[PDB]
Formats: sequence, structure tokens, C-alpha cells
Amino acid sequence: KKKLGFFLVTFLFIWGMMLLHFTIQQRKK
Repeated sequence: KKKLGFFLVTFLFIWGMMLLHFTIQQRKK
């Protein structure tokens, strides 16, 4: 569970790329 955190961080960095496009949609709503 320790190293799991460091791995989740990278997964979060990537989720930002997809979340980027969603950021624009937030305004479209």
C-alpha cells in the first residue's frame, strides 16, 4: 500500500490530460 501511492500519482498526472477536455465542457454546461 506504500508504493501504491507513488503509482497513483502518475495515474493522476495522466487523468489530467482527459480532465483537461472535461474542463471546457464544464463551461459548456
